[PDB]
Amino acid sequence: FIQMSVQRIVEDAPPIDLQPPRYLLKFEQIYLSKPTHWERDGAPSPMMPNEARLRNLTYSAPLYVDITKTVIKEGEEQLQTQHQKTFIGKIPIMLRSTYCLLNGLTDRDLCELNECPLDPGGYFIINGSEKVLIA
DNA sequence: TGAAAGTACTTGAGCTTAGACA
RNA sequence: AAAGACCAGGC
DNA sequence: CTCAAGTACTTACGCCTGGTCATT
Repeated sequence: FIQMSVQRIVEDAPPIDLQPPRYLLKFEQIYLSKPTHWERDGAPSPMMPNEARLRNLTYSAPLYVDITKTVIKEGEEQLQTQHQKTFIGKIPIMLRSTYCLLNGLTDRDLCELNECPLDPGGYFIINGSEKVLIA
């Protein structure tokens, strides 16, 4: 879903056509970062899953896309403006997936994070509670 | 992705005739 | 906290 | 005007425990 489906969905959306000047919006490519928490002061910092549970936070990662804005002014010169890393929302991250902060960590690393090495993961942390999607 | 059934409504159809006596 | 929904579970 | 043949309502166990969530 993260690697393929999101990119396919954003690229398959029809471009925004507006109109007289014309405006075109195109979404180039998605970007996922590690799950980070934006505090009251706005300073980002990685969110560990245990901190998400205890503080009733949402273990999610921000989503950034590249947006190119094209204006047609009828003067034969269309000005295209590209925006990098445009934040459009946060996607909850399944625990121990590829994009989770627990990915690839050894038993000692997980213990240092107060996470059970035997915990299989595969569930989302929404508002502190642990949610599992059923097929 | 796959009730089931009973009841209260409508709506259409649609059918030889002749006058005298009777 | 109030009733609403949803979910899981016991017999 | 008046008979059979189509379209609408109306309902499907008994409790009991709890946890979560959005509105208020």
